[PDB]
Amino acid sequence: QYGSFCTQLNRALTGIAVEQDKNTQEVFAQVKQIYKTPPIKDFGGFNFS
Amino acid sequence: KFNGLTVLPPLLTDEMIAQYTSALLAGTITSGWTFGAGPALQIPFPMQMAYRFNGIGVTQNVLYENQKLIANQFNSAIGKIQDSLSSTPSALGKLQDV
Amino acid sequence: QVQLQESGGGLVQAGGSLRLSCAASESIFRMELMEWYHQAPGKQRELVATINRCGSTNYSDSVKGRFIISSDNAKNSVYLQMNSLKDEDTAVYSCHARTWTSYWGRGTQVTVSS
Amino acid sequence: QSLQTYVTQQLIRAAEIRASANLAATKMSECVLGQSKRVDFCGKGYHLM
Amino acid sequence: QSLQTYVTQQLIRAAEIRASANLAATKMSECVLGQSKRVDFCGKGYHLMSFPQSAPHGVVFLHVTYVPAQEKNFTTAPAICHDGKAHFPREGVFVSNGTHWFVTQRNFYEPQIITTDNTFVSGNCDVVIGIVNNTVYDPLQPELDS
Amino acid sequence: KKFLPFQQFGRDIADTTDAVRDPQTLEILDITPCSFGGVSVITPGTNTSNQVAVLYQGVNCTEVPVARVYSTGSNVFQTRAGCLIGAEHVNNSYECDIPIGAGICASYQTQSIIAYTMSLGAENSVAYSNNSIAIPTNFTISVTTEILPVSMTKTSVDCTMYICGDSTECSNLLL
Ligand SMILES: *[C@@H]1O[C@H](CO)[C@@H](O[C@@H]2O[C@H](CO)[C@@H](O)[C@H](O)[C@H]2NC(C)=O)[C@H](O)[C@H]1NC(C)=O
Ligand SMILES: *[C@@H]1O[C@H](CO)[C@@H](O[C@@H]2O[C@H](CO)[C@@H](O)[C@H](O)[C@H]2NC(C)=O)[C@H](O)[C@H]1NC(C)=O
Ligand SMILES: *[C@@H]1O[C@H](CO)[C@@H](O[C@@H]2O[C@H](CO)[C@@H](O)[C@H](O)[C@H]2NC(C)=O)[C@H](O)[C@H]1NC(C)=O
Ligand SMILES: *[C@@H]1O[C@H](CO)[C@@H](O)[C@H](O)[C@H]1NC(C)=O
Ligand SMILES: *[C@@H]1O[C@H](CO)[C@@H](O)[C@H](O)[C@H]1NC(C)=O
Ligand SMILES: *[C@@H]1O[C@H](CO)[C@@H](O)[C@H](O)[C@H]1NC(C)=O
Ligand SMILES: *[C@@H]1O[C@H](CO)[C@@H](O)[C@H](O)[C@H]1NC(C)=O
Ligand SMILES: *[C@@H]1O[C@H](CO)[C@@H](O)[C@H](O)[C@H]1NC(C)=O
Ligand SMILES: *[C@@H]1O[C@H](CO)[C@@H](O)[C@H](O)[C@H]1NC(C)=O
Ligand SMILES: *[C@@H]1O[C@H](CO)[C@@H](O)[C@H](O)[C@H]1NC(C)=O
Ligand SMILES: *[C@@H]1O[C@H](CO)[C@@H](O)[C@H](O)[C@H]1NC(C)=O
Repeated sequence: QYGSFCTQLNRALTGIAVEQDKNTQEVFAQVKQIYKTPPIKDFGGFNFS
Repeated sequence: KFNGLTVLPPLLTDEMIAQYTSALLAGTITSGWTFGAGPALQIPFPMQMAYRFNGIGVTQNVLYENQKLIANQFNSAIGKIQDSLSSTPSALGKLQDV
Repeated sequence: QVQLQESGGGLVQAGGSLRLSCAASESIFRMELMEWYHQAPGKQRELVATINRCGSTNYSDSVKGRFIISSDNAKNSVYLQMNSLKDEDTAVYSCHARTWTSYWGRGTQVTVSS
Repeated sequence: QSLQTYVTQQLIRAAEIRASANLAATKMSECVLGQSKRVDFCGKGYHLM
Repeated sequence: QSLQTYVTQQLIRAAEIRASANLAATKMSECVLGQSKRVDFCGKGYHLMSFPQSAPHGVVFLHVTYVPAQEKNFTTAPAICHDGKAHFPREGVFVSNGTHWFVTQRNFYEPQIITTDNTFVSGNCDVVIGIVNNTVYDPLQPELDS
Repeated sequence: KKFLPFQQFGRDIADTTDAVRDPQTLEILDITPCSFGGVSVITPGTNTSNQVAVLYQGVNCTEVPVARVYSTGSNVFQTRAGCLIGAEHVNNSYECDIPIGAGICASYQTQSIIAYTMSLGAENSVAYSNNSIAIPTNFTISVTTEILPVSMTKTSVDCTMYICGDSTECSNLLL
């Protein structure tokens, strides 16, 4: 008898849930390819281990 | 936890997050800033640094004559941040807050 | 329970008569599609005969004139009578159904002796 | 009424997190993929990488 | 109570739209009215210029960007030793097609003869690692001869 | 759990009886809810086809039969997200079309829906060295497009009309 409140609440929570994944994908999916460093680790003395 | 409350897994698993970070690190190391604009171009790292030096306003010969000192300072700073993170429990305040 | 079981396979000489009979627990009528698949050894699967919910019936080119697919609405099943059997008709026959998700059955290896 | 309060709180927190994520995305785009010139955006002092 | 819910939701949506509008205004100010060095702020690649166009309840952009085409491998040298002196490129890199050495800009291939015009002198050849020895041509002796 | 001799019930979460003690036999039994979960439907474009795949959230693929009939076990492939019904698992990996979760994605490919692990993108290795450089010998000018909302529809609603439309008594109760 109270209408359609459950629908609205589920809609809002679903929007939040989708926006979280959107944020993660936006902040990380910035490169179209996958690169790998060469096995040699000689960078003129610089060390990135 | 048992009255209609559920947690859904995130779309991106942590392993492939680490893969993204690895890819970005490899790109920055081996290609300078070229790969952000188009086809990745390789270029030696001791030659990539002087470009950043020029961007600040220091001629490259300054870097080319102090390479060992810069490398040692960089390594020491990396070690120091490694130690510092493993020392202060309150550094990760904001994520724990969330 | 196997939601769709097939029966009728076996060995037979060329030119004989046979009736593949696969039956399904669910109503054959809301299923909306009955079809038969047989795959020759060393060959890909191919369709034999299809019968939609409306009643439209289709047969493959090597199926016309001899094989007729039918479905009696007394015991829920679909019938497929083979006759004038020839040797390349030897294959593993399976009847396919799709209400809103693929279903498959096993067995009914027919061999044509020649 | 309790559910309504919780939903509103969650929405506001989601908006704040989205703002933080947008800032993080811009930081990733600029301070990492290239050499920025904006002072004190990447780090204290002149930024290198 | 239904009216209250509607009003609160509308307020939150309005705040989000306002944030989007502020970002759009900054884009208008920077990417269109001038040339911005921020990468990926005005479209992928190096930004050149942009044109705005109206759309219902919004704005659309048309960034014009510059990207590099096919490239070529090359053998590189940090510096050039001539007579115990260290010459460095005033702008660009030292490249070689296996045989001779040339100087060119970073983002477009254009070989040029190593001359005193494109380089300056600093230090000796005993510090810089990987410096190759070569003869830098001087564009004054030919005029001295005549 | 070891109830004390004077204890009857158990409430670790302080609003539901976790465990109780039978009066006939003093052994204690723990209470666990009957399990539940939402139902989500994977689907391509409606006019593309009619095949769909259902996903149950966070439930083992054992109680799903006794839970639109399931119609026995037919490709009941199980994932971390839950129970997935009506799609085959594929060893290949492509980009995502319908994100289902936990690195899994589904799309319609010519049994109509396939599910695969997330494919991150094309792999590439850089020919790195300490004395090799690359320089473009040509260029290409590209134009892209971005869209941003600016304003929402300007709306205002009356106060009394919605609440107590043309009623004096309702308005008097409102004030
Ligand atoms: C880069 O740094 C790491 C440590 O910061 C070096 O790893 C150390 O190597 C020495 C031997 O040379 C070991 O005794 C240490 O236990 C190592 N430390 C760690 C944390 O693993 C590494 O050798 C450095 N890279 C290079 C090329 O020297
Ligand atoms: C590398 O570049 C040098 C440019 O100095 C090329 O040498 C020239 O080659 C052309 C082509 O026959 C001749 O006409 C010029 O007289 C040459 N000049 C000099 C100074 O050698 C050389 O051929 C190039 N080599 C490769 C493999 O590309
Ligand atoms: C640079 O690339 C452009 C293409 O982006 C080349 O232009 C084409 O050149 C070919 C001849 O090789 C013509 O047949 C095409 O019609 C040209 N394209 C267009 C759109 O007209 C250009 O030749 C390249 N230049 C160099 C120096 O590499
Ligand atoms: C539906 O009708 C068919 C006749 O085609 C019959 O075989 C079947 O038992 C019936 N099923 C039910 C549930 O009435
Ligand atoms: C040509 O470029 C490739 C990179 O694809 C590199 O591996 C190769 O060593 C280069 N050739 C020479 C002669 O340096
Ligand atoms: C590059 O590395 C090789 C070994 O991998 C070494 O022999 C050479 O001296 C290095 N070049 C420079 C300029 O350091
Ligand atoms: C380069 O040429 C100079 C000229 O005398 C010589 O002294 C030197 O040994 C050569 N090699 C290097 C690596 O500088
Ligand atoms: C009630 O239960 C106890 C043990 O559970 C049993 O010994 C006793 O006989 C029961 N009472 C009756 C009237 O059966
Ligand atoms: C119908 O499907 C076709 C392709 O199967 C697609 O191009 C078209 O947009 C669809 N139309 C609608 C209204 O979905
Ligand atoms: C489902 O039950 C089986 C029964 O042993 C168990 O092995 C499996 O881990 C369970 N799956 C989940 C997701 O709990
Ligand atoms: C994928 O390949 C492995 C063998 O490497 C096999 O065991 C597995 O069944 C394959 N997956 C599918 C869905 O066929």
